[PDB]
Amino acid sequence: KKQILQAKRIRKNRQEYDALAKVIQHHPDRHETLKELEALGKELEHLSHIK
Amino acid sequence: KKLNRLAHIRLKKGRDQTHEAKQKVDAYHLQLQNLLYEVMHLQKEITKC
Repeated sequence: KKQILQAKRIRKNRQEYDALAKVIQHHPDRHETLKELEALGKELEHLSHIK
Repeated sequence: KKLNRLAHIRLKKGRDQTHEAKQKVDAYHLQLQNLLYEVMHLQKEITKC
């Protein structure tokens, strides 16, 4: 009884984790966004110097 | 004949005295079977969950 109560609590925790992770997976990645932000920042600095 | 009567009375007394204890062992084993079915169902439920 005690182990199955703990098991259902851990199952609820896993379902909360999956519920947040599915919403996060509707958004694009993190590191690729950092790479394209670095590229856009370099291009914006070059365009600002040209302007 | 008196000794035969005494022997049969003692044998019937011993037979009934075994039979009552057999009935009590059967009832207590039935309660143990109930509890083992409960344990097995809870174990199957936690392996499901």
